[PDB]
Amino acid sequence: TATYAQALQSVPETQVSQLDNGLRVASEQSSQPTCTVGVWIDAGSRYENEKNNGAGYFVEHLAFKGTKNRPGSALEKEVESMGAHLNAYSTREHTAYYIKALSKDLPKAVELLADIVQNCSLEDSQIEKERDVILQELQENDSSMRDVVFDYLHATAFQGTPLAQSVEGPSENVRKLSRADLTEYVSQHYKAPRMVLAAAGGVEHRQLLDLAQKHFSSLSGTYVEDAVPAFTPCRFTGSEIRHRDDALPLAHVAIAVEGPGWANPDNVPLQVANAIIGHYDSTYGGGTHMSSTLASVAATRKLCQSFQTFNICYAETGLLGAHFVCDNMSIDDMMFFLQGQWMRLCTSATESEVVRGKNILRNALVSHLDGTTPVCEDIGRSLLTYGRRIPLAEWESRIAEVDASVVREVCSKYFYDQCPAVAGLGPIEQLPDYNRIRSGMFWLRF
Amino acid sequence: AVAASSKWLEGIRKWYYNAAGFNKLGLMRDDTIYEDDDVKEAIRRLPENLYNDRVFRIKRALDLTMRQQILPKEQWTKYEEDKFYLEPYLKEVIRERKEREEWAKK
Amino acid sequence: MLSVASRSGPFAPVLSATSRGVAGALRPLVQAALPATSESPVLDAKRSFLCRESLSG
Amino acid sequence: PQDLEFTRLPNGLVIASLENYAPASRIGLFIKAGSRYEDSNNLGTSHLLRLASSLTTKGASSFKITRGIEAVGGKLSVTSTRESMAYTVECLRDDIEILMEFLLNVTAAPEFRRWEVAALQSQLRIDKAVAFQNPQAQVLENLHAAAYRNALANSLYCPDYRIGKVTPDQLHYYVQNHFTSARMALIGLGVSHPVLKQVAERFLNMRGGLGLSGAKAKYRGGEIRDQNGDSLVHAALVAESAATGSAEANAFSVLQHVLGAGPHVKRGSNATSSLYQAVAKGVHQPFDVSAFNASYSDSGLFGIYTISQAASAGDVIKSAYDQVKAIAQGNLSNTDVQAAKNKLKAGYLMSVESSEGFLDEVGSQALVAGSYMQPSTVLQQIDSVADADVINAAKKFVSGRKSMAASGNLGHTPFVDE
Amino acid sequence: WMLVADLITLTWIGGQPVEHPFIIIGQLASILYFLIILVLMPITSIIENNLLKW
Amino acid sequence: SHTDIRVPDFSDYRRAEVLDSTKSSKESSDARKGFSYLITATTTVGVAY
Amino acid sequence: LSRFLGPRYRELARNWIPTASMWGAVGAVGLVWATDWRLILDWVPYINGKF
Repeated sequence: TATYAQALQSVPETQVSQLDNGLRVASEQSSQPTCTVGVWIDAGSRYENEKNNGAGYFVEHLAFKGTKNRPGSALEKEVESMGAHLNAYSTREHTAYYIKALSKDLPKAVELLADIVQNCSLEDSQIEKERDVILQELQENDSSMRDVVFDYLHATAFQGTPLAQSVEGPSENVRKLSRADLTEYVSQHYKAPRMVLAAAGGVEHRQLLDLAQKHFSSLSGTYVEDAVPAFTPCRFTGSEIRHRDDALPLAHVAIAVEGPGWANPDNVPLQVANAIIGHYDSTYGGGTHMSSTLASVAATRKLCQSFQTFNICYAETGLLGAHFVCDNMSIDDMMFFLQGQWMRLCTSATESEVVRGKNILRNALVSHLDGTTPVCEDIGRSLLTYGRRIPLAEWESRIAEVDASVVREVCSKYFYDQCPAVAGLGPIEQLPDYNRIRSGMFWLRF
Repeated sequence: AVAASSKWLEGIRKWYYNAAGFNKLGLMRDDTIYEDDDVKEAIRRLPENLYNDRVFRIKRALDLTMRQQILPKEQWTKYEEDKFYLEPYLKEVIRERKEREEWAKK
Repeated sequence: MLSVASRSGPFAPVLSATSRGVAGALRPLVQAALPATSESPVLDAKRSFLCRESLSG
Repeated sequence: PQDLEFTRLPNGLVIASLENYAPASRIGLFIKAGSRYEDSNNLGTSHLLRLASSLTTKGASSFKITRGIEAVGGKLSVTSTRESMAYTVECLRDDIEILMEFLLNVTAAPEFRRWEVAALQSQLRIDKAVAFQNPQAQVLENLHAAAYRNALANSLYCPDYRIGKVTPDQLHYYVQNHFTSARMALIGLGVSHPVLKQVAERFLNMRGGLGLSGAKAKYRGGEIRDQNGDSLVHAALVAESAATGSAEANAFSVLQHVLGAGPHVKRGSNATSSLYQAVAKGVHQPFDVSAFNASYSDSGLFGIYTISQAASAGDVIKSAYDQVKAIAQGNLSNTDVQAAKNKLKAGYLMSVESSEGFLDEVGSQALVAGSYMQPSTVLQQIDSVADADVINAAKKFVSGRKSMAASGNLGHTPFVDE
Repeated sequence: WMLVADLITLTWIGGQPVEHPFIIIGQLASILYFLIILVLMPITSIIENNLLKW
Repeated sequence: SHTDIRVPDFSDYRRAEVLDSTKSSKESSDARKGFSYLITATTTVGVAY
Repeated sequence: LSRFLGPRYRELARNWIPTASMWGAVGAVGLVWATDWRLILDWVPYINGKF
């Protein structure tokens, strides 16, 4: 028999090394026949100005379509012949490319990843064919209402700054991104100190290091062009966006206050907090009995289809709030009950609510580390945010300290008389006025 | 809990039944209960043959009191034939309220 | 012997208690978004959009 | 270590535990039940059973099941198919003994009360309309109805005339005849072996036998057409192939990966798909084609699956049928079989990485065969498939009686005799 | 009707001189007005519930 | 497309040092939510009529 | 009864009480400026009440 305490002393540690190019190399080994391997880069849309906001998403399209040594679809044939997968993603802060494979084609897989990020062609005949694929998936993106309403919340909460713009860019930039402006993006944001070579599954750290020395040595670990840009921070604003369209069947509303950044230690009590509000969907099984109060109310009166809370962190700032979907005659009661729950945690927060919210938070982070692909992305981006991978023992000793007085104190700091940012997508005539919204941020009794 | 003079508490339970006069309007004891929020949930959970039997017994008694009339002494509800049709359904509604209340004290 | 989900394309549907009900083993006919314009289904009974990607811990 | 322990009890119950040293646990209960085992009078009883997991049972009310599980951060979930059902609970390691006594109340002593079943009948209409916003969901229910006369043609979702009419007496009868001891498998992933044994001796008291079985599935070669207002045509064309657990079943699995059965590169051209390259010669419009393969205990369906524009649905199905004809008359290279054995072996090992993919696979093997085989045994059987078996599987498709199902604007879709 | 026949007794006493008999009746009936509403009524409603088997 | 909209210019209406677009509104927070407000604090003295 | 007492309402009474007192001392000192209570205008001598 074991314990939850003992089993946290048995997760194998992340061995970090570093080449003379500055490239960090991290790993974890737990005896499996399959292994994930990728590169995590500190680039994104928050490192772009208004000339090339589309440029980071355009480069991710051309990454699997031809290299200097494997041209065209010869890269496709080689990944397919050994049973391997080849994924990617892109946000405002990060950019990844990775591979699932068997843990004996790791020498071939690492050579594939090193060739991708160094020697892409970006040829003129492929980017003109790639412009049409992006312009049409922008039109498919307008039909996803959750993607459009969360893009409204970033354009209104961070209005004057680079954290307002979106990953895909405006369609006028998608139409005009050159070949010259794509290679000058690679030189400035795909440098060796910004990349992290991570791996999980059955892998040796020592074998991964020599494979990194053999393949990643031609990178320049230098300050050419003398462009070390001063990271300037981004401020929050209370304001509103309302898009009225009565022909849509349901309405989407998202609201948030400013939150803490990545390294801030306030994030752990602010996730015990948002786990006390929670989430709901109309396909859930046990509504009207749920522990959450906003979820037990919205099931009994049929007020919404779904709601969710979020905590979106960055380097220096954050977003902290909620999103819900309802019909046109229910917006005003959903805003009344949600805002009265934020204020009941600034005061009045119980020691029983915090214990359940701490149990929910531990269960959420070990369930997210199941399989070699989510462990490999918790390795690759913890080394770009915290500078180290926080183990699962350091996470649990920070959850053990939080109590109701810390929760009451930290919620009053971020919520009690702040201006929120609000976004809405029609039919939204019953979305209340911003004066009546801002006045919902204070109590009446205490 | 008597066992020798239980002859005595049975005469007083019969006497109060006939001193009360809901049987003379042809009603059963569970018809005359005051509906608070627990009783309004127990009525909603009845099988439909029992619900329809109760709506007619009440309507016939509101009509008998509009004219100051009583049923003849052959249609009076007897003492040992009053079916407590609502008491099993109501003991479960109360027990589910006292469980959501002991859970809010935790 | 092996499963439906290994070498076969039938369905599984799932119902939760605290998460959003789903239903598929083959369903996603991928490689149909590089040929353009297959649009996400408009909902009148809202369903998961990220299928609980929030609360990652 | 301790790769799996495996016990078969005297009442045919299969227990199988693996002791990892992970902080989280997972427990499954896998039953032989599913749409297959319902006749023409109680259609949709299995969809209602799937939705009724957090109702009142004999040992915990509907308040204590929802509150007791959310208190420790746990989950409760049900997954079913045409041939099985699976109940799965999960929490952290020290919390696992309380979410295990709830699971044995949901599935072994439920109480179907009238007003709760009656309030639940509106959830059938919500769940069916959520699932049917994908066009693949109803084209595949139609296709099983066009391919069988009974016992595998029943849908996973309740029919529309029948919503509001599933009674508490029908739910009591499905569980009393199909949730029995010799059709079940209890699989644990962070638990020890002798405690899962002492859990399972708390439903021995009855339902210790075999239960109402399912009538054998008779092949009907039919065709169901469904005109509506969707933008694209979804079409499927199959034939009868092979049951699971046979020598011919592995060859249809290899033939599936020769033809092309899904993607490997994000935004790729599927360069090692012989189906996709044959269609895309003459078709220049947006499409998608795949190889379909389903496998059950006594039959299976193999064929193709297209998605296309409505004026091109005849060119796409005809091109994707000549290519299967080219294989059955001998045109089969040797490296194409070897590149397809890799995708079938690699995809089997990536499917067993997670704690849910592993527990899935152990539950299917305990119901179908009654044993556990290591993934080294499975990898050898794939490499024993010869080139004379990939050809004798495309011959059984080309000369077999077909079935079809379609949806969309069907003005240019061929008929199954044309 | 013991409560109605006690507000009649308090109306006859209320227009008498403050003498010997009109004060032992004035205070034994100002007590009984409060003993009926506050104490004797809620206890007799409980004996009625117990004889109807609730 | 939805990615073609920006919130327009609000520089003619902000507070004087919240034209600062390159800070994080920290040193400029809970320090400018009240100039039309302590108006209402000495109105408490004035509504006493 | 047993509807009313427990570890819930009296810890809702814990942050009540300051509210009660400043709902009570509001009623105490607020009554004296409306109805000309001359027996409490003496206690703070700084406020010239009537000329």
